[PDB]
Amino acid sequence: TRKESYAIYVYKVLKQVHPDTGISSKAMSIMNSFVNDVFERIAGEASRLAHYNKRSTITSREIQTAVRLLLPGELAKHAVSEGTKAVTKYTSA
Amino acid sequence: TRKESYAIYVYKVLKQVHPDTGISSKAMSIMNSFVNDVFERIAGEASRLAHYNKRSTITSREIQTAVRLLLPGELAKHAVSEGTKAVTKYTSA
Amino acid sequence: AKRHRKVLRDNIQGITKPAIRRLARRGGVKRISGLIYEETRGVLKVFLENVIRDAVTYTEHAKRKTVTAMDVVYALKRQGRTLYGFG
Amino acid sequence: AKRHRKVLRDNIQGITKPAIRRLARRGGVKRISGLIYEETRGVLKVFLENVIRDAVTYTEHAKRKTVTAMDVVYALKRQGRTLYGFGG
Amino acid sequence: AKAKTRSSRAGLQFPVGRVHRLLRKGNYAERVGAGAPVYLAAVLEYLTAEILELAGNAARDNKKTRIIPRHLQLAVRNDEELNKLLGRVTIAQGGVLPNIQSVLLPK
Amino acid sequence: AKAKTRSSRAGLQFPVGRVHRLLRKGNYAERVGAGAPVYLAAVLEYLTAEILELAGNAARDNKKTRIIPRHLQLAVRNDEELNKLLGRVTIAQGGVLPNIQSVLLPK
Amino acid sequence: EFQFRESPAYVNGQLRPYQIQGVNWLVSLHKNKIAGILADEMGLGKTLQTISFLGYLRYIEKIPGPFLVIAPKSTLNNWLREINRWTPDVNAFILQGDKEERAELIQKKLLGCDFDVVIASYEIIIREKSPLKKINWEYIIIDEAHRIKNEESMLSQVLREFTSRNRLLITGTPLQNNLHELWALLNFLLPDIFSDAQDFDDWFSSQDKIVKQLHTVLQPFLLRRIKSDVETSLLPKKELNLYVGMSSMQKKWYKKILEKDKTRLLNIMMQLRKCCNHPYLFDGAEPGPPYTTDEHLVYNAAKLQVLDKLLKKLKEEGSRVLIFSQMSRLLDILEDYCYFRNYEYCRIDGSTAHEDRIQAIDDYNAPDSKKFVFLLTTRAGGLGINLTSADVVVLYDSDWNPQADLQAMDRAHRIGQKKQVKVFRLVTDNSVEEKILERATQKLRLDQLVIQQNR
Amino acid sequence: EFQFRESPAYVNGQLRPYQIQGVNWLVSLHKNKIAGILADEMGLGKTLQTISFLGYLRYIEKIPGPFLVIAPKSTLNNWLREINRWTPDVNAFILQGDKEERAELIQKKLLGCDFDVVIASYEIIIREKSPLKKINWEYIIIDEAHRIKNEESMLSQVLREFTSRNRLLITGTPLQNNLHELWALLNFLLPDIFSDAQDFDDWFSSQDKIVKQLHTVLQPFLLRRIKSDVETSLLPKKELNLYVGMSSMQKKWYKKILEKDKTRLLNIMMQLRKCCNHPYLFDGAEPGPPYTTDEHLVYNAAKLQVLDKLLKKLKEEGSRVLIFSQMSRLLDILEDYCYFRNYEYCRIDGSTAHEDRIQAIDDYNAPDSKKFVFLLTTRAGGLGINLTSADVVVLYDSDWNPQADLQAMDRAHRIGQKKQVKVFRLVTDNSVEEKILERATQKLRLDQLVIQQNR
Amino acid sequence: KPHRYRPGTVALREIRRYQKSTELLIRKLPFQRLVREIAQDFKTDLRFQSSAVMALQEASEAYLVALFEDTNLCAIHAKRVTIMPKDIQLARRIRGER
Amino acid sequence: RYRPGTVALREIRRYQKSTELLIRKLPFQRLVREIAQDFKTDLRFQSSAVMALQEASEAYLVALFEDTNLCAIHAKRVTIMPKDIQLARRIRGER
DNA sequence: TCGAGAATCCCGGTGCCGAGGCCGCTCAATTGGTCGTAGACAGCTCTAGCACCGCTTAAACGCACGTACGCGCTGTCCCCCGCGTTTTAACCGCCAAGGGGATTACTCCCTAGTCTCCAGGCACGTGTCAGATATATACATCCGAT
DNA sequence: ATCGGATGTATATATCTGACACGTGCCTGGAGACTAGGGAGTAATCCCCTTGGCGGTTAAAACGCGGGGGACAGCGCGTACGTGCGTTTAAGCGGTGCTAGAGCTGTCTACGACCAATTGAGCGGCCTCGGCACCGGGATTCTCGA
Ligand SMILES: Nc1ncnc2c1ncn2[C@@H]1O[C@H](COP(=O)(O)OP(=O)(O)OP(=O)(O)O)[C@@H](O)[C@H]1O
Ligand SMILES: Nc1ncnc2c1ncn2[C@@H]1O[C@H](COP(=O)(O)OP(=O)(O)OP(=O)(O)O)[C@@H](O)[C@H]1O
Ligand SMILES: [Mg+2]
Ligand SMILES: [Mg+2]
Repeated sequence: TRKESYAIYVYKVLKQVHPDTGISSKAMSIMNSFVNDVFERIAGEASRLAHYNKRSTITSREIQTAVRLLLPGELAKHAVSEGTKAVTKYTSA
Repeated sequence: TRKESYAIYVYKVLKQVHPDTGISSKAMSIMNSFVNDVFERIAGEASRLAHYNKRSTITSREIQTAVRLLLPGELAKHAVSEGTKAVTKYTSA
Repeated sequence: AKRHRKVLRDNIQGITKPAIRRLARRGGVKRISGLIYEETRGVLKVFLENVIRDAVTYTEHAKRKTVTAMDVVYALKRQGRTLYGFG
Repeated sequence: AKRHRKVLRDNIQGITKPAIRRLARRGGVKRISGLIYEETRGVLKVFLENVIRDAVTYTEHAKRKTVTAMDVVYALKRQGRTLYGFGG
Repeated sequence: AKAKTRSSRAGLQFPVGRVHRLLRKGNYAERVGAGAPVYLAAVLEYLTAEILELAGNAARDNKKTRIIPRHLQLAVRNDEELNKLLGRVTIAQGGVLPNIQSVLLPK
Repeated sequence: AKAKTRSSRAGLQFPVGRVHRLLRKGNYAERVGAGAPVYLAAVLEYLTAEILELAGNAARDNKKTRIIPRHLQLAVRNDEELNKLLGRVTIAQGGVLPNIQSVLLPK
Repeated sequence: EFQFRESPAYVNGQLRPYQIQGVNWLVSLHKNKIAGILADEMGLGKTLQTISFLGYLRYIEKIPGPFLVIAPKSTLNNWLREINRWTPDVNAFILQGDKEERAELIQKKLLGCDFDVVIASYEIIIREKSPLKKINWEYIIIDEAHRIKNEESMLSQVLREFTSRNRLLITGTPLQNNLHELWALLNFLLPDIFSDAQDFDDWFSSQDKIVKQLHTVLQPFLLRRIKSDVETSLLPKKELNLYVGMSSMQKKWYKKILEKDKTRLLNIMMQLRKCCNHPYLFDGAEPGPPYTTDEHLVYNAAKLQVLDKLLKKLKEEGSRVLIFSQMSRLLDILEDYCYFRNYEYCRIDGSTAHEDRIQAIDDYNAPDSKKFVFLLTTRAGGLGINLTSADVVVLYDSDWNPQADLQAMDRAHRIGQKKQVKVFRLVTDNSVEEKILERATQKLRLDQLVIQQNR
Repeated sequence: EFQFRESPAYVNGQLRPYQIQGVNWLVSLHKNKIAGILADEMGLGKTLQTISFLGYLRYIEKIPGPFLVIAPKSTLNNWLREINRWTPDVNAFILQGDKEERAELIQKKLLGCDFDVVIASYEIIIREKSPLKKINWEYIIIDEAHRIKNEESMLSQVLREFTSRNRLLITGTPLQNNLHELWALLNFLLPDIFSDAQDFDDWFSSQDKIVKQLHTVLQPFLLRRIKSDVETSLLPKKELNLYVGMSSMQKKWYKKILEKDKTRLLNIMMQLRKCCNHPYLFDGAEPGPPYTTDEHLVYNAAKLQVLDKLLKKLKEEGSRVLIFSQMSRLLDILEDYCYFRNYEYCRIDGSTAHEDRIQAIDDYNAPDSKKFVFLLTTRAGGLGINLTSADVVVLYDSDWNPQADLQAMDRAHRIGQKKQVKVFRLVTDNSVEEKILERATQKLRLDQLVIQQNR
Repeated sequence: KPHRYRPGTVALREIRRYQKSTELLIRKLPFQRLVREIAQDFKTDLRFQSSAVMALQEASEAYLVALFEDTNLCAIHAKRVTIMPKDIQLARRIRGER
Repeated sequence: RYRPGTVALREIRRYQKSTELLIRKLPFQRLVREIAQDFKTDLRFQSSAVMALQEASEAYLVALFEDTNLCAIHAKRVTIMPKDIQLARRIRGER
């Protein structure tokens, strides 16, 4: 049966960052599991925030706050900048 | 408004265990916190068990498995004893 | 010039030497080297920085302006130190 | 009698002294007390007991009979030791 | 007919109906089987009973008749099962266990 | 009308539709806002880019043109911030960081 | 009944007729078994009528008994000296000092019942409550009654626990903020009679349908004598408001506060009040270090800059000055200013020890009174004390409650002044001080224009 | 074409006529540019025809060339000695030994092209593949062809990579389990010709519509000569099944396994087989410690208990015994038994080193043959070796594949036996051994009753 | 001559009496001022609940007490009785927080 | 002959540079199976499952030896001893 | 060594306050029908785990040696502890103002549910090139005679 | 302190080789259009709880001084361990047979959701009393100088 992974997307990002580098399959599995792990962390944190504030909806505000909580230091500010940029562009189109 | 808690239930359990002692307000706040904490732990673990196995239902056997996973050593056996006892009695009537 | 009495020269110094000695004694320590107090203050400051950062994040998300006991409790639980007795 | 040659007298002794030295060398250790190996074996055995207990619990909840890499991965994540590179 | 509480039917002292509602509004799963609340209620009741008897004994050893956070902390930290369970929990007003390392004691 | 992927509208490489589905099928909340998948996909994409860039550099230092778990481990444990992020995480076939305590080295 | 026509024989000195009327009022209340408020104005010998009534209860009805007199800390020596002057035949002492001394006094005298009159401050009462609760008090006398205007104040609660045959209240300013204060006081006086808050409130709901009822209900429970209709021998007070702007430093800091300019600013009110009073109260605005006190103080503070001119002028007129303030730190600033100006102050405050307070008052009321200006604070040293030597009262900064200013200005314009009293209240133009002045005026009109006009 | 009428002059010794026919068959295949399977029965000098054909290719068509002969490890010395006996004029050597010696041999001879015939085992081939792949081999000869019956076996894959002018296969048992094995072998022989698995399968889909087609397709690719229609001089084998029960220990352990009685039991089959063979193969069932070998071994094992009687009896008849088993440990048990019984065994197994194997075989085939019984295992020492000295073959336990038993029993009943061969297969009543016997019988009938009846 | 205890006895008495009790050990007002000053650096002009500050103090003292127990064990391991900065540093290093 | 210690540093370098597993597959597999028999008899395994267990175990032991070395250096030594292991475990909170 | 002596423990007495017990809402849990779909069940199939053996070969194990490292002892000194005095900063209560949190009502707009396409992601071959191995070579380095 | 010679280690090179990147066909899951409904944003209100400073009190903190005991350095003495060598034994890979078990498919069906009505259980409010916290006073115990 079909199993879904983040393989093709991680590969696209890699070819934008290092346009001439490859990644072996074991490392590809490592990156896939890293992506799933961090996704689950952020999603769970947003869920708990929305529950605390007695809301019933996960919005960009909750995702933003969860990113602030989880990612430390410079990663927090850079990631939030990236995400707000993306949502801005998405709404504009 | 109205805040619900486990105060009266913890009081009943205490009056069944030590029919003559008391519990101060801070201590019953602590018991309330403990109850909510362990409830949320078990419920979260049961939820992710059901998710792993691709069920969409939380049932007594996922509660049982989550209990065996959380509670250590001798606690788990007696806890499961008590829970199976209760569900058996419940379904008899 | 009586208006220029003094200032306690910092808030971190408000954690006095005797208070640290009392915390050490509760921990079970018998002799205390004289330099312990300074990095004890440093350690405490770092810990508080982390927790207060988290609690202020929670408060900002809820659009409030008062930090509350529940916000502090959430911050502690997130960092992995659950606290019983405040909600 | 060639029937009764020998047995490894345990499985836990299969973790040979040279292997423990190699793990210690990777950990950055230079000189090793001769008594270390028994405590190392005990520590390892306890660690394995915890993880395997959890993995078997997951397995038999799923009503299977085969312990799988994902059962082990969930057990470790439960323990607080996430493991990257084995699915999930 | 005449209403009987699920807590009554299972002979419990914790609220089966309330636990069921908390499960169902907690976003744990899309559906909730009928015996999940009963099992969870029984388990929480049992755990509370254990901590309570231990804390009551701890109080009684102090010639006292009301439980306080000090007693709760002593009860928890004096047995390995509950100490392991609540291994990362702070109990306000709990104090610490009386303990002095032996090498510090006078010769 | 011709179809445009949400990922394209946001100009991402990670898939917004898949993330949206995973959010809605993961029992995280009753409803899911429109910009949550976009915002989350952007964040995951950024983090992956960060790790990949570091690991590619680490590989190139070894005259290698394929990332391997060793390179990922080197990148992560040498970047202190990612190291803080992945403090409790084991990377298979990763190895360890070369580190010898100063006392051991010969005089 | 016993109408007590003339001046007491046993009481020394001659008391004026309205004092006899008040004593008669007290005796009537005592026989009728009701307690009332001697709410006479500031300055008249309320202490004197109280002492006279005690002399009654000792020499006519023959009940020396236990007597408890509660007062602000600063007036305890005043009460002691006065009771030793008018009827120097009663066992009276001040229950004050270190806790060791206090327990010693309790064991010797208080438990030995070797006393007739006990004078204590509020803090001692709330502190030494267990031993005092073991005495069946006959009269409990509370000076400065508006102190118990809140019924949850632990002073109020504790007073509601003593065994008292009867009560009696003194205050120059009975009505402070709203109606509820009166119910608070009366619930202490007659707990059984009133015992109702909402009933009291809605019986009036704050024309003639009420204010007349207001008078009628309290006619027997209160007695007031305005100084204009009773004394008249006293030159009347002359008040003045010296409107001022702000200096450069003041203006700068005032904006900096306005547009929120790493230091904590939560109650903007107090920050603005500090700014208007004197910017040096903010840390660092003073040039330095080194910190020198020569002259930069005066000119960059409109309040003090005007003050120097006015004070110097009055010095050539050769009068004497009282300075009231709301803040102890500003008091320190003023003290440093006089240190520069080579004046002889006699500062009093909330931190000043008891005997130091006594010594300071006696210094300023000395014959030839070596001291020129006397530094006060409206709360600590703004009650009861009798600085009749001076003649010019300067309110540096207004208060949120006007009666706190009335007491302060009346600490000099009282009986035996024999001068003209000039009160110079300082205000800052285009500042919150105007607003606090307005609110104080409304609170004060709510009082004078309604309740005590007939009295 | 060249029909090669009589016995080769260059080949020593006289070969029987059907051997000449086989040589002619090989020559025909060589000229026609097709490769086939010399699938002659067990026991006839298949090696001899192969050597003869090589002598052809060297002395008639004049191609010494590189020759590669792959064989089981135990038969390498046999091939070497035989090629040195029949045509002692060819450069032949065994590529065996330590890896150091192996690399040394490669560098000296293999890379020096100073060879004509190379004999190697399967493991060496799969190990030493890089240097051997650098030789354009003329003929690659595989003895015991059923070893490559699985096309994913890395031996199969590696053989599918050598540069070979032509191939040739030898096996006494060509058809092992099903049809697919034949396609596997032929895809090695003629990869281009067949190259099809499902087509081969469905061309027949396993009466007359198929089995006749089966014969027709492979008539030129195969050559068989049954011993009955060709030798006509060998005594026929006498087989026997000695049905036995179980002893007390055996019965006890058999149930204990049946109702699942802290040790791991996952393949119940092998556990039951161990039980039926000998319970002492289970740890601890033997009484002790101390562990003594006197007599408790024989009686509590029905297999061995019958064995002792039969072996002792045949000892008085004075014949010689071969013992085949599936398990090396049971072989150890038997060896200890003879140590008690003071017999002279010559055990061989999979762990036995090469020269030890040679020495053992030569000991047992010695004139006067000091040894009585010879211990074997069906896989390791159950192929090719020529133990004609003995006359009684005892199969201790049956195998899942009957041909593995056919080879074992034919290791003694081959040419130059000059005796009567009695094969005593031991079976256990009411045990799984009956089931494995049944399945082996079906697999064997699927073979004999269909394919090779005409041959 | 006046009565003096040995340099190690009063320490043991303090240990007993402070492990026996449960109250807070840092002065409430200085701790509150410190919390406010720290918190100002993330968002300016925050208000606090009294219970919030009390929760922070509970957690802070609990953390410090645990840290001092670990420090003491390290010092004993090094065959001393005096705890030192190197002991604190090692303890926090082992716990994976430095 | 090398002086005692030199080869220790050399092999430290080699093993910190490499990445492979250090315990043999069969010994570890037998140990895992034996331990598993005490929770549910007749279990099967996947090869990937046993490999996961070995990865996790070796990582854990390497970390423990790092902390043990830190403790031993703190006690002014170079030889690690069981008391160092026990101290590390207690501080980590595994006791 | 045994006689002061300071700290600690009971222990009875007092008060005090925080626990426990009682009285009206109100809202949320139980009952009774009605649906519809999640999963339990049966059947099939093919795959992957188990057990053994065969064969190779590298690592582990036992042994000998000598050295450098851990441990015990001594001495020094200095630094931290214990104790007394003064004052200052904490604590608790008062007293104002007012910011901000928490409820209520309205409505709108944003999300879900549905049906219809279609294109993007997955499983499956297939060529090929980055890298691991082996070989030889050069180089940094370490430990022992001048 | 300095050479000489082993010795390990790093590097360059040619060769497989097997793992990786790529190309193809399908299906299934995502995007579009549309409808309906309820969650959340907005505005108004009010009241309650925070903040700031002062007043009085008083206990703890800061300073200073005397002295002993705990850390640290130095030294000598076993002794345990690292380093080097020879054997074989156990591990590793593969080959075979096999069969249990795990995963896919199609069918009901029993169970859990959804909805409407009603009631009683739980929460907030309001009372008292007993359990505990001072508190003085004597007893006991332990410590430090003998
Ligand atoms: N009969 C009298 N003769 C002379 N002086 C008197 C007489 N009665 C009162 N005084 C004056 O009253 C002053 C004492 O203050 P007084 O007793 O008036 O305070 P009070 O207004 O009664 O009460 P409070 O303490 O509330 O101000 C003294 O200076 C004294 O000169
Ligand atoms: N021409 C011959 N003359 C005498 N003996 C022969 C001749 N050909 C074969 N043999 C006999 O064949 C025996 C060798 O075994 P043989 O070569 O028959 O095994 P195989 O059946 O050819 O192959 P496998 O090794 O598969 O059994 C020898 O004992 C030898 O006596
Ligand atoms: Mg007066
Ligand atoms: Mg042969």
